[PDB]
Amino acid sequence: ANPLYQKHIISINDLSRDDLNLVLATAAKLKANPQPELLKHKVIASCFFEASTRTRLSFETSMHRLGASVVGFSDGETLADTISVISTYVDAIVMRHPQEGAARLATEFSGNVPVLNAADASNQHPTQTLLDLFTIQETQGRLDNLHVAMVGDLKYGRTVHSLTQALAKFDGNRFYFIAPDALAMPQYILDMLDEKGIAWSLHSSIEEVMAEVDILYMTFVLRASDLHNAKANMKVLHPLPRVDEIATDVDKTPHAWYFQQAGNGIFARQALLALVLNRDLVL
Amino acid sequence: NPLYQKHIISINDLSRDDLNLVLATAAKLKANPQPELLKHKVIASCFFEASTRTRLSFETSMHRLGASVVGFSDSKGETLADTISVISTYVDAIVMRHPQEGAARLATEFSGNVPVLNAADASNQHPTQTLLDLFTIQETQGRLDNLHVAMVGDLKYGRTVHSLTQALAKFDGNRFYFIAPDALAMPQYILDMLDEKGIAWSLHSSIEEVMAEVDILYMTRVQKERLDPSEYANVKAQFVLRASDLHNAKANMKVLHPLPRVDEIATDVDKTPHAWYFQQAGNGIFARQALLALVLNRDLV
Amino acid sequence: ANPLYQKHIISINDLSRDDLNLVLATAAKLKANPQPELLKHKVIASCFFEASTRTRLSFETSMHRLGASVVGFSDSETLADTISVISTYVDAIVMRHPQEGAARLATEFSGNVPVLNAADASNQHPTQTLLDLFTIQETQGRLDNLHVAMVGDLKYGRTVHSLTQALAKFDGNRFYFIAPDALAMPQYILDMLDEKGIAWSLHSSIEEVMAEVDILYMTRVQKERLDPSEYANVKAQFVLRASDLHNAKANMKVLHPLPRVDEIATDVDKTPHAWYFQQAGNGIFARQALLALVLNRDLVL
Repeated sequence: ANPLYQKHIISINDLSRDDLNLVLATAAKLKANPQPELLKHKVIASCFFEASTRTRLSFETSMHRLGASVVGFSDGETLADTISVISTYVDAIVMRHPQEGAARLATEFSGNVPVLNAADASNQHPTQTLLDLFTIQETQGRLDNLHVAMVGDLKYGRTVHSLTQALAKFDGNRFYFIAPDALAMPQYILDMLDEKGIAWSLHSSIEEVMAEVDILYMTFVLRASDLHNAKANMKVLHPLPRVDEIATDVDKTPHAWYFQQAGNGIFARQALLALVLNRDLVL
Repeated sequence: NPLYQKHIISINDLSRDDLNLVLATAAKLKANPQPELLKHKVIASCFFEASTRTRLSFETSMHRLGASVVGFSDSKGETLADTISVISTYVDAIVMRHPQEGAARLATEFSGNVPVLNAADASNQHPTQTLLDLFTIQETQGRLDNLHVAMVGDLKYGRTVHSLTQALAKFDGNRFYFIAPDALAMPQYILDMLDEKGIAWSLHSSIEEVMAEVDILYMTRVQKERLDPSEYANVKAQFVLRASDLHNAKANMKVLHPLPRVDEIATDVDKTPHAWYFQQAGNGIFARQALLALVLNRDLV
Repeated sequence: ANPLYQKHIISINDLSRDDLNLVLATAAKLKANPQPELLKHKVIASCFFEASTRTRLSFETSMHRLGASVVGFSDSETLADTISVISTYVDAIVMRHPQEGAARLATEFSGNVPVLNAADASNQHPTQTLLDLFTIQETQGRLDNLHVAMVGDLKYGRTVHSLTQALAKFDGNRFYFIAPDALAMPQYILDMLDEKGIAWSLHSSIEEVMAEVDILYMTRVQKERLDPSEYANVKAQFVLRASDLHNAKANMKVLHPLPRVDEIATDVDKTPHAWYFQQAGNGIFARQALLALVLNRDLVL
């Protein structure tokens, strides 16, 4: 069947791998052959209770690229009543809310209208994880047997958490965690990896791993000089926004891939909307 | 149609025939959507006063008819007349909600052939709110005649009750039940209008008195700032609807509420078959669609 | 294949006389024969870092009139990164930013995505100059050999600067600068005009030029920009009344970039010379023409 048809996407953990591969294949096919009229008569609510211009513009561009119309707001009465009302207007609800659990709460009152969570919180940012994995698969050719380093604040970086857990669903990956000692990756994730035969290590500098990595996911400030011995296929990724952790001289190098990654956000979210609102895989 | 390029500023600008046409068009668009009726139209959603509820509903109506939307959600030597003079050269219709009463009517004076639709939901003129109320009543009851309709809450300042009672009074055989604190009773001119047309009505102090007789239960809030705290403590639990209160309700009965609600309807009502306020809000889509369709498209489908 | 394709439009001075004539002919062609699906499947970003309901509504209506989709914000991370990201989503960026360099800077990071400036900076309001030029050409039949008076604050009115510079690219225009001495047209513009042997003169009242002018371009005088000792130099001579038009030529048109305050009395509005609202409306076709030329290589209509 189509396993995502009219399913809620509130958390990345609600997706089996089979689901992940399906979303990725649809993302790639829509990237190759766009379906600008697939959702021609659908209306989608873009409800950003908490403002986030980048993510809203990406989501809404995805909607328009699929031919859907958009109503919405950025920034009283209970959230449940707001959702109970809106779900009578629209065909899907894309929502970002400052409170964790708000998206699931909306699913309790949205009826048959799917909710897609665009939050950045701990629970999930499923479309961000999907666009990360999609960028990795596009640039490396696969999601198995990869070398992935994660740099920066790994205790509060929720996208490294989700991305590590999703990558652990594929075989033969090796992880390198480079962070100050005060902000190490949580043990529950390291234990998740330990229980599988997945190899991981800690490092205090990127120079230790620079020659072996296929993906460098940023959150020490990275300069172009540091990339002297990188693999030709190596890509620097970043969920964005960045401040200083990537210096601007990285931008002109071939390894800089954070903006292309953001651009792939369009095809991840197009794939999610298409799969959730379209029965038939006429993609 | 009789409404082509008509302004919709007040429900009173509509004859009984105009009103029947709007309601019939709403029913037709709910049953058989016309998603490209307004394909090449551009509509301005001008919310000088913010209202997420109404804007999302109105803009959804616009998109369900295939129209494009430009607009603003809130807010120099700029003037309302000049602003309308400019905007009416861009777009094919102007949907506007403005904090001053009379502003939409004033705008029709500078819009030329561009129709203006008043998007207010609660002041002295909220035509699309009354239209969606009437549409919900007719859809769930089969008619707008010979009905038992109860109005509950602050009936002195609940203006949607004022509009709804006046609209229902244009039909035959309706009977009204007014449940309010004595300081918040229906305006005298409306009761006099009901007597002047020979419409039967009665006053009551609680929902228990009438629950078994009513086909429509239209709820309103009672704000504490309307009353002495004395009276409010004394009377507050008296105008709150809970599931328990519906034990002897007629099977056909529907609970309506213009929304938003606070406490005046407990959440245990949502789960009963009589809760219909969200469906009412949803019918707002088709009332507003019907207005846009009749105002911007000449020939009927 | 057209010369503006995928070009950034940041300043009016980036366009030759021939370019302007092409843009204006395109605007006229789109006004006469609408192309509602010319930009179908295009997605355009409307980025108003600084609010401007006027210009935003005009620009976005243009986008929708050509069939484009619109994503954006009206506001009130670095700009380069913001553009680097957004230019991966959309096919063009329409931009208004309070800082003078922001639109050029964005062009450095937008890749192949064209940037169109919607600012009101010094030389950074190209679509305002384009709609001015288009309105002048439409009502007078030409952009050559005109008598053009500019009234009001010519020192800080940046759109009179743009317009004077653009008309100076045509032959035989004659200029009338009517302003307080403290707010006179800047010397560098007069020097540019002297260098192209273009004739201009200063005058103290609208009545002096009324009988000769084809265009009366009005702006407001904000007396705050003056010394109190100069308040008396701003009396009635920079405000147009209907009475003032007794000896005006039949073809004369009164223009104004808007908003207006008192410098054009409302009794001018019903006269045939009032043309500021039609001008604002022509903004649609100037902006449509720019978007069409920038986003479509082969423009067949």
